[PDB]
Amino acid sequence: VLIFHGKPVHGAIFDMDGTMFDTERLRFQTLQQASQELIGQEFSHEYLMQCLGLSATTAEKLAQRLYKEIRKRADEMELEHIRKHGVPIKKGLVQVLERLRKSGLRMAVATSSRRAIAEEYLINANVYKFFDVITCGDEVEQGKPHPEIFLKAASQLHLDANQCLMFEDSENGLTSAHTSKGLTILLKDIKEPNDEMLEKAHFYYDQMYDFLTDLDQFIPVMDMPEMQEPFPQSLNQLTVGIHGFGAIGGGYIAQILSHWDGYTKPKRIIASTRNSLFREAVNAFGTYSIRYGQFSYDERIENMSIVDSDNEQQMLEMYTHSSLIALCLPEQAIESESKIIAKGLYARFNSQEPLTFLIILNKVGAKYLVMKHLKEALLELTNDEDVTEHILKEHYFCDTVVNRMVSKLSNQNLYRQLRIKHNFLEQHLEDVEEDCNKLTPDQLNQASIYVDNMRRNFQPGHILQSMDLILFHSETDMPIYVEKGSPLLEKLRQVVLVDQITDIQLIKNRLWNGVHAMLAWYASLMGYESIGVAMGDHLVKAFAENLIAEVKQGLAIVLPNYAKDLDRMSQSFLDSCEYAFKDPCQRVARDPLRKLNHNERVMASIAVNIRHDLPYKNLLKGAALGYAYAIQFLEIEETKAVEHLQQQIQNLDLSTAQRRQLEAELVQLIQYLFS
Amino acid sequence: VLIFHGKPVHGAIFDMDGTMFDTERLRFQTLQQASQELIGQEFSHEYLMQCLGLSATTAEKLAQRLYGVDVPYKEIRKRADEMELEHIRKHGVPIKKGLVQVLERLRKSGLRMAVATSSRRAIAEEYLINANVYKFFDVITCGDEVEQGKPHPEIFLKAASQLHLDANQCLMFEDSENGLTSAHTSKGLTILLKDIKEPNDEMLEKAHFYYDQMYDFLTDLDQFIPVMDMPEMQEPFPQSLNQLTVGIHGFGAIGGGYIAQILSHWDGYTKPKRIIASTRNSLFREAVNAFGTYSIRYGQFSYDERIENMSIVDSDNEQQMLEMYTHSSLIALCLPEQAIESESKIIAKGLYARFNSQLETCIEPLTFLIILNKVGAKYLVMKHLKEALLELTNDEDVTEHILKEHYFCDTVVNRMVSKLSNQNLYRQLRIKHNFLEQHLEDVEQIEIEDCNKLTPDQLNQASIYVDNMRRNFQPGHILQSMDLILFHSETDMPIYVEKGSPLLEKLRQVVLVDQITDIQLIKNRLWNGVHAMLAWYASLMGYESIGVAMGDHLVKAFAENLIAEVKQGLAIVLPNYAKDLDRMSQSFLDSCEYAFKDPCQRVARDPLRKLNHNERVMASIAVNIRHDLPYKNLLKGAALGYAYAIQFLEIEETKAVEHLQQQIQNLDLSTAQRRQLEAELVQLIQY
Ligand SMILES: NC(=O)C1=CN([C@@H]2O[C@H](COP(=O)(O)OP(=O)(O)OC[C@H]3O[C@@H](n4cnc5c(N)ncnc54)[C@H](OP(=O)(O)O)[C@@H]3O)[C@@H](O)[C@H]2O)C=CC1
Ligand SMILES: NC(=O)C1=CN([C@@H]2O[C@H](COP(=O)(O)OP(=O)(O)OC[C@H]3O[C@@H](n4cnc5c(N)ncnc54)[C@H](OP(=O)(O)O)[C@@H]3O)[C@@H](O)[C@H]2O)C=CC1
Ligand SMILES: O=C(CO)[C@@H](O)[C@H](O)[C@H](O)COP(=O)(O)O
Ligand SMILES: [Cl-]
Ligand SMILES: [Cl-]
Ligand SMILES: [Cl-]
Ligand SMILES: [Cl-]
Ligand SMILES: [Cl-]
Ligand SMILES: [Cl-]
Ligand SMILES: [Cl-]
Ligand SMILES: [K+]
Ligand SMILES: [Mg+2]
Ligand SMILES: [Mg+2]
Repeated sequence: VLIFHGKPVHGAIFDMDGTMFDTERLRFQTLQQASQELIGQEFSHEYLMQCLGLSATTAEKLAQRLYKEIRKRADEMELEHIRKHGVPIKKGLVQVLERLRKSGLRMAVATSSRRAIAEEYLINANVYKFFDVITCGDEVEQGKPHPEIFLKAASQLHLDANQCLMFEDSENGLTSAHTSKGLTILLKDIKEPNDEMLEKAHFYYDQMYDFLTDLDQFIPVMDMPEMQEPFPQSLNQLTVGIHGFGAIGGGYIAQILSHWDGYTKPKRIIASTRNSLFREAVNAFGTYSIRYGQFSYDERIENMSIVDSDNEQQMLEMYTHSSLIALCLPEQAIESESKIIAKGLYARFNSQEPLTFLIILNKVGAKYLVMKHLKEALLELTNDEDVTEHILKEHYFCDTVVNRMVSKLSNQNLYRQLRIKHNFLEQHLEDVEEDCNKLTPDQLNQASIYVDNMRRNFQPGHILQSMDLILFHSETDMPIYVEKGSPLLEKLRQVVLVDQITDIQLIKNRLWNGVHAMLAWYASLMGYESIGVAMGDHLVKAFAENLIAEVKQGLAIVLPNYAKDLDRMSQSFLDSCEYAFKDPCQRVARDPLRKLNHNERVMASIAVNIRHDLPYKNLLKGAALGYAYAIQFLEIEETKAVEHLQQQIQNLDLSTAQRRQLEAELVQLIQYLFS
Repeated sequence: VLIFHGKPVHGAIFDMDGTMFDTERLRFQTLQQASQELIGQEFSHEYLMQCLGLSATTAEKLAQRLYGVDVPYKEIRKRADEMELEHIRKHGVPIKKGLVQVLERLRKSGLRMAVATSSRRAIAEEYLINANVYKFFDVITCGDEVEQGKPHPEIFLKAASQLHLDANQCLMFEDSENGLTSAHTSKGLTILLKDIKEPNDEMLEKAHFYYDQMYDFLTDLDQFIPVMDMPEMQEPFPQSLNQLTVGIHGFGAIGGGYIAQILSHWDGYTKPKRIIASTRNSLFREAVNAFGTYSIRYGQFSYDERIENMSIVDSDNEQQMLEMYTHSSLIALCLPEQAIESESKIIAKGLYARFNSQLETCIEPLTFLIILNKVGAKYLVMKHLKEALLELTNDEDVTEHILKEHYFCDTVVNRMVSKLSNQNLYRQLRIKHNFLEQHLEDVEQIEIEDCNKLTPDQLNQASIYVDNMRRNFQPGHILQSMDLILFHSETDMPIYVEKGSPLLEKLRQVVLVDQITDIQLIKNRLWNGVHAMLAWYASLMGYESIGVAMGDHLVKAFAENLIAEVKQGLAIVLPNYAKDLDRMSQSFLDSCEYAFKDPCQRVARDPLRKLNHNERVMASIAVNIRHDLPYKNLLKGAALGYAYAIQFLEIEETKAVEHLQQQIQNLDLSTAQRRQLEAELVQLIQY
């Protein structure tokens, strides 16, 4: 029992032609072209405008005052257009229908078109499942604008008309809906609403999507998804983007966008990568799976279009058509990719709803860096300060905090997977090598041809029922934390809106990412290649716990308001580390020098503890292990490591006495590790 | 924390070859095949059985003693290794029966799991990926990554330490002597599994638990892991497949639109790898086989439930129908009463073929579910089955053996389902074929770039794989968001089945009962009784369908008030089914709402038989009278029955009055209460 603007709704009856689908425009074209062939000259435009929401029987009566053979030819032309291009579905239909269905409303269709035509489009559009009963032009005795068709629809749902919502495009159908004494809703299609029409209608909207927005405030927002909870079955017409198909982009964001609002799912998810093996593998399979090792669960992500990042046309296609885009690149990529972001947003402006831009980046002040490089890139191309400041203030640029640890598969391990699975496909192909069922011989013979070439195309792909494409190892952490602003994010299930995200990003940097990097450097040098296995060692676990203690003690002084929550945050981190067996130390230890910057997850904590006279013994060891890892494993040269060490210690907000002691204590500890 | 024989288990460490995979028997075969090629004669079974446990050097020296010093053993062994990889890579690694069922139980129990293999990382990983069991393991400790191998405990001690566990917190699975010593010495709970050779007395002394095979450990493990709850609507099926086949004799409305869901859910840990379904409908058969799957539509929630791993066969084809009764662990008979007599011959030939079969699946007894909405349904099947077996075999001993070997289970189903028409299927096949053509116009409209940590030889070979994969898979990309809808079913989940078969004990969508009598009586009075009484009220008020009749507020009011009066009675008679009555009551009212397909006549057939003293209508009236409860709607229902008989069926009023008088006298009521009921009933009929 839905309450739409303080009115109790039990059902929802829809018109098909012009309200659900844009087939009313096509009938205009076909009836004109059909009239030309039969009776030489086209029909009057006023005749067609008066034959909106009228049955072929009712429309025939008007024609005689000025048809069956013309309409038959026009219907044949109309069908052929639908058989090629598909049913032109009004944007927001599938999104509306699902919300009304899950609200528990008894839904139906009341269309002037006959059952043979009505069911053909409803099945093609794939919206026939949403309706309990349908009323056609054949079923009704007295057609529109008589309310019989809408009364019969309400009666078959076992409800009264006044309890049911009624959608319509035409003036005749609106009268048919209004005279029935139901909650009429008018949607503009191919006629400017009259004073007569706008008075009858209880509610009016310019598009179907305008009603969806109004309805959505009465529809409940769904809660955080559970791990193995299915995605929505029904697809909307919205596209979404993933600027960087890597660990977090493919192994987390793709799940968030796949869950969406829980009513509908994006039609297409466009993901960008220069890794050709990953690109060609996904596009070949048609899907890829995220592996959750904890529960040995493979999560199949579908409707994925993997494109080249260098390919300009495909990247512009993302930024023009996508409702929401997620930037999933590291610091190094921000400067170069900002030019492709700028070119995409300028193409969106040149084209005819505001974009929601998620920034996934492990850095304090991540948005400042992205927005700085974007403005510089835009100004260089646009050469106009008026168009740039508009674009920057038009779209929602959102800071995020992602706690989920995700690992990308190596190209050797992806090749190993493809090699093993290709052998099964080859063997499957070697294994691969109607009577009379109350149908006509013509239908039976036609059915045989359909099933034969359907088997021919599908049968090789039967192996995909069991066979998955594993590209990502991810932990089971669901909720993503994002800034307030974007109205879209309010309705997304997996998104949790926060206020002071800067404070959370700081704790995330120092307490999580910092301890993660330092214990990974300690684990790497001890010979461990797995974070999960490394945390099994008493020394590695003790080191991480000692670091956590030193970091939290400093964060408590800088953020006393967050001091209360530090224990559960530090514990939540260790829990995620303890059994991270598939997460390699390599990817956690990557870019040591970047992480050893003066305002980053290591040196920033050391500085805080020095100022407030707090113990930083273990923090200093982690820094030494950072430079030790860089010189030994990555081979950067010692002279570079010192030039970095000396420069960052110079930038630290400390006294000259504290600067030289830190440099002396650190450089001595680095030499101690080597000899 | 899994409790196994009074010991807390936090981990499980498995040996690979001989424990998880049947690779020792494959190495047995390849050695014989390789010998036949080179030296001309096969290495004897007896020699190979003797070589089990011994080193390659000892095995070579033994071969030299038997087949001569110049026997090319190293060449035969190298060839045998090539034949092994060739077979494993194309046909798949042979997995021990029950392994995936065990691994899923240990994983969902929250155990941290590892592999302790003497094999090398490279070949060990490929095998685990090939089998698709790598997903279940956190770490893998290999023979080429330890100083001292088995029987030294290092490999099991290391595997345990990498899982953050002491050895004595882990179950350790092994087949070989040296491996068991390694596992035992480390201090783990040893599980010894017999592979090929009978283990010596010293191995049986060391082992904490011994099993003849994996499935014997699975049977033991089942005692310590729970049977899962009744599945909810839109709840996913298990991802992992077991090695069992199941049958649905009659791919009809209830067979394909309900039983398929129960078998797909299975125990919640795994599901059958194949579901064989029989039908004479060629369109249904070829269509499902072409898609490789079909979907069940649940109108209420607009949810399409995709049934995977289906194989539709011809009911006339013996070789296909015998393959069902030979390979299936559980079969569901989903036929009408009329087809029982004719199909009994195919069942007899099926069960007789199973008796004569020399395969391993046939050794285990069959679980036979009788899906039929008739009292004494099983005893109609068993009667016709006995007749058909005697007719076939002409051996009274073999006939009686087969009848007592297998489990024949009576059932009660509450889900209403309708199968799609061939007219509507052709309509769907035409529109779905249209989308395939549209999809195939886009595919026609490979590039692997610079060395991404790959050699140029394995860059070229990668391009061949993805190109070959794309050419075959791309046409079937449409199947992602495209369903072959063949059934429209209601949301009623639980199937009631007679307790007995051990195979039913873990099936999560099954409700086991010692006697079916109780729930079959509820089905009769609460469901079938109201359905008949409602159908009589609909027909007399000129409604072709129940679904349309519910549009009349009088009809829907009658139904809701009638189920209330019956429920009140059954609550006193069967207070142990209180929850089942409340559930079935609402499940019926939901089904009736939009029951457009099934007509009123079918359900309203034989009113006089259904108005008997011990039947769905009059029995409920008597129960309510004995316990002083309202029976005004049941009384109206009884009147509508005799009214329908006189109007539609054209029965004489004299016969109708003669009937109820005999029935009322048979009811256990007071002499006064008998005369009270008779007077009120005849009044409503004449109206
Ligand atoms: N995965 C995790 O554990 C978490 C990650 N994050 C943060 O999210 C972001 C995601 O990085 P992640 O995905 O983890 O690591 P990845 O290396 O997987 O980054 C993936 C994307 O970055 C692109 N990329 C990498 N280097 C460059 C470059 N030099 N120029 C252009 N594009 C480049 C890759 O392109 P190609 O595909 O061509 O390699 C890929 O598309 C990082 O900032 C990370 O810190 C936050 C918390 C969790
Ligand atoms: N759906 C329901 O309403 C419920 C069903 N049941 C019981 O389940 C049983 C089957 O229901 P349903 O599946 O709807 O019946 P269907 O007729 O829809 O399908 C029955 C199956 O039996 C086969 N079959 C039918 N008649 C014959 C015959 N004369 N000779 C040989 N084979 C035959 C059909 O073969 P083909 O496939 O070639 O037609 C089909 O596979 C019935 O007894 C019903 O009472 C129980 C309660 C609820
Ligand atoms: O953020 C998380 C999740 O807790 C980590 O998985 C980091 O991704 C890792 O510490 C490497 O950090 P970066 O190299 O990606 O900055
Ligand atoms: Cl939409
Ligand atoms: Cl390791
Ligand atoms: Cl570096
Ligand atoms: Cl199995
Ligand atoms: Cl070993
Ligand atoms: Cl039944
Ligand atoms: Cl029954
Ligand atoms: K079992
Ligand atoms: Mg219209
Ligand atoms: Mg072994």
